[PDB]
Amino acid sequence: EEGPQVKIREASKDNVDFILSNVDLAMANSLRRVMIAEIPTLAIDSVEVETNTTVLADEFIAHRLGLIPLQSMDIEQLEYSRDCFCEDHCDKCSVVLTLQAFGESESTTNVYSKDLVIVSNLMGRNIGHPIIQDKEGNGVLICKLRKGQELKLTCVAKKGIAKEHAKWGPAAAIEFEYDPWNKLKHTDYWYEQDSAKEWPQSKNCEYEDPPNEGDPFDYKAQADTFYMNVESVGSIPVDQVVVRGIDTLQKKVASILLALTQM
Amino acid sequence: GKSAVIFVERATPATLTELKDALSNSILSVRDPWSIDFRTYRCSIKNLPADVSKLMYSITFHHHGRQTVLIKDNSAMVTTAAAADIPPALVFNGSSTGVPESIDTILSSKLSNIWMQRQLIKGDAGETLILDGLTVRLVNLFSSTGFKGLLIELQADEAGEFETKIAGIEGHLAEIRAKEYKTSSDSLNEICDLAYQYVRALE
Amino acid sequence: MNAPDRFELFLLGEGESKLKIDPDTKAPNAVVITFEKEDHTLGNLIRAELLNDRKVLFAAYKVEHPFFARFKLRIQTTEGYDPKDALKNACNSIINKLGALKTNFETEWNLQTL
Amino acid sequence: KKTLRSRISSPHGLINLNVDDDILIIRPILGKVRFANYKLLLKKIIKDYVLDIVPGSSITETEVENITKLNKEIRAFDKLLNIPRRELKINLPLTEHKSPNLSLMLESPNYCNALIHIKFSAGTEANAVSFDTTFSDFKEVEDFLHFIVAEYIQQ
Amino acid sequence: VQQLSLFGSIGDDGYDLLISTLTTISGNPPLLYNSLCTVWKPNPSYDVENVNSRNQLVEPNRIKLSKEVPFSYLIDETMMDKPLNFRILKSFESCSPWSLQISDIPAAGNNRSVSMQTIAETIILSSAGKNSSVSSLMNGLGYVFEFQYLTIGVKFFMKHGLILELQKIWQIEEAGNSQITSGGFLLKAYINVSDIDRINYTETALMNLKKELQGYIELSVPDRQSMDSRVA
Amino acid sequence: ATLKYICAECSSKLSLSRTDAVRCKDCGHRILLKARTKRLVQFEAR
Ligand SMILES: [Zn+2]
Ligand SMILES: [Zn+2]
Repeated sequence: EEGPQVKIREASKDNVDFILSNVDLAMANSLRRVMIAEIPTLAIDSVEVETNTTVLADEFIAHRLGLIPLQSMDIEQLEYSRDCFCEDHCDKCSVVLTLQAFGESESTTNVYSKDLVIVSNLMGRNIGHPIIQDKEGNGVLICKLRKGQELKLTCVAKKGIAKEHAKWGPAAAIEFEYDPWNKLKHTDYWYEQDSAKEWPQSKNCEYEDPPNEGDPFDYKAQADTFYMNVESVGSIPVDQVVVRGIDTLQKKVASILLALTQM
Repeated sequence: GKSAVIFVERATPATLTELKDALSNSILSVRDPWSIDFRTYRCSIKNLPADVSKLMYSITFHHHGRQTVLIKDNSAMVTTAAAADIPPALVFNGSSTGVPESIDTILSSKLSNIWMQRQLIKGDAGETLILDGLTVRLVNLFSSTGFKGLLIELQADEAGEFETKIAGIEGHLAEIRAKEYKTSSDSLNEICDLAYQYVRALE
Repeated sequence: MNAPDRFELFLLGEGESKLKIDPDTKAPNAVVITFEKEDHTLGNLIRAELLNDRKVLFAAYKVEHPFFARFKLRIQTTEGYDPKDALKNACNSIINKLGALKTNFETEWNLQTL
Repeated sequence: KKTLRSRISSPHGLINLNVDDDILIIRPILGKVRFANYKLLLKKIIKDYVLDIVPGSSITETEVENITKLNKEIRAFDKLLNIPRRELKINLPLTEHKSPNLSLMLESPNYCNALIHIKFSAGTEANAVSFDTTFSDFKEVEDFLHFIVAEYIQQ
Repeated sequence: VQQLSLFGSIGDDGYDLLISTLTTISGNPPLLYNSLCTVWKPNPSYDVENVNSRNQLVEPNRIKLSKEVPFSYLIDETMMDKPLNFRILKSFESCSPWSLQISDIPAAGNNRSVSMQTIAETIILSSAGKNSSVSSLMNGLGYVFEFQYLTIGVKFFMKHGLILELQKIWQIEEAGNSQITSGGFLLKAYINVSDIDRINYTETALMNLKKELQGYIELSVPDRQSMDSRVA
Repeated sequence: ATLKYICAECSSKLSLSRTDAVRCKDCGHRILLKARTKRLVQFEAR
């Protein structure tokens, strides 16, 4: 087609395995960094506690509520409250979640991310839905109550990035490898007898030609072709972790061009 | 005189130029750049009589007098921090010290307990495009949170044909794929309506 | 307690430009751009692209201390060429490269049935 | 009167004056003569290019805090200190379909040179024209008068 | 703005002598002038905390609105046809432009050679809308009318920006205007300063004027507390 | 409405004032708690 090229190896709701060729390592990495840190997500940010009869602390629970993944598909049409014009929050900038739970049962009563209810007007946008990947359809286990154990609270979810808090991290681990045969001599293999026998062969070795000993060292050789795997948490779909990552980095660069323009 | 303010919510720093070119074949000349500050204050009074806003807007025009118009509950107050704009009689009888400052400085330093600055939008290095009987000003508005949008100021001495002029500019916006924008040409003394229009288009 | 606010990493300070371009004294046709509320994510990316420019003689960036999200980038170009222009072109090249990357990923993704 | 006024009103302090700004006694005065010359040539040009060409035509020239007691005294000499200007209106015969009107204004903004302002409109709302012009050179006023009388005024 | 000043006074009978003295000393005869001041305070019905958004203490203060009025509004019929000069003082839709001022209590210091007061001022040029009266606008800011006074006097322009005002003050109420200065005139000498130098220079100018009138009329530094408009 | 103090064991609300007797109604136990403020507390979820 044009410049750098992609070749997807495997896909799911949760994973994207692909090959990125005709790219600078610096670019591959900068994208990898952005996916981890700069993609916006919606996550619980304020927790007003009306009642808590639980064995857990108000803030212990509060902390967990932030780590619960929320639907951030249409996150782009929500404003950062900081940029919003209200007094604290509103609809244009937040999602209000409610949680009322009580131990009616003699048996232990469980509190799940499913038990969260949206109270704010969604403006008909795909946002704030607790992500349920759970087979039984419960989502994240927030708490356990016994008998008169009541938990009544209110959550304000806000747009944010992983730089502010890791709760707004839409990506789990991002796998990243290049040159499975150390052709580039980018690592000096620690060994005891044989580095080839001692160090396990990469999966990606199959997608590259072995060096063949009867050849001189390619110094001219440079790093292109990157075997990556992007894992999603739920907030954004796997593809959009890649796309939005590409786009964020693009926007980030545009700001610099624009800054120079104003100067 | 007449005026209208168009605020392009959905846009990027580039949108300005895109619209700038859709007029390339309508332009005539380009005067000096302009500037503008748009402040939002929130009242801290807690007994505030029902239906009295808690919001007050401050629109500062740069070299439109270094003047600042305060707008609250559909009412406006025009102020100036320019010693050169002081009515001569007020300097003579001592009503004025001859050395004024901005109403915003006063608000933040002497009345800060009653009024708190919530937001500050600034538009620098704006452009003054001169067309046929219609002056069109363009500037990129920025907040403390990066780009905030594009602002179009439409001023026309020609009291007559105007509704057409505004519709025309809105059309060139359709061309550059600038959808989901707000336009105001409302009214409440030129400087006052202009200031009001910014409020309607941004609030 | 002595902990700085987390937004300080990305949100520009009161009266603090993203870029501050200062000229290098020690070398002709060399400049030093300080990038506020930025990290390696952008620094190493730009530096590597300026390296691809033939008319660029020197390019390097450094995050002088990790408590602060800012980096100094030094650009030296051949006489006649402007370092601000060099930075402008590398910035552009990056965008155009990313634009193709997105297009190529999108096309390839749409082909998958999972 | 001016220095005193400059001291009374503004300064709370002392005067500020410029020779260039404050220069004019004699230089402002000489302009009076040069303008008279300029006005003479202008009327000659008008006779040649216009009056002689169109028969009925003729030309008519026309005049273009409380310190107030002071400002009134100074205002009285505005006659002597004004940048010299006269308007020469050219009377043209009325065509029964439309009435063309032409006038020129002569002025000396820096006191020693001349600007010539020509306005022409002969409206027939189908044919309606308007010219608003400024010339620093009598050579070009002859050429523009000629152009005007040719197309629009002549039969 | 920093206003450095000194005050004094004289009884009605000292008028002519003082006018004659200031005319010779300054070189110019007096200039008649007036001003109406309306003072406003935070609405007592409304109540707000006295702190910043940064949670910093803010002291409530009065706002002073001042303008002029055409002299004809101060001359009745008995006053009619009387030289409109310094001698007259003896026989005693939208909003208009106004000067809006908030001042601070003068600078502290024992043995101050002059009074030094900081003044925050802005100018109101006009208004529009529903409630465009200056009164409504003040209310919109959360303030209410408290009191107002008229001042009539003569002023003298002197060197280095020094100004001298000989004034009479009348408080205004429907119940009637009462002359705060009944008996004589309030004398004020001052200079408005927008660097330490110009401040020490200005002090000197005032000190030389004080020195030049010593023996005849005394000019001194008024009590700080008497120049404090804070509400309490 | 209003529960000034709660019981430690039986968890029955008490609502008593100054010099009322520091004890529970039914069970003996002089323990007794305080019951949360009605001035709802908000926490950052970080
Ligand atoms: Zn909001
Ligand atoms: Zn009990």
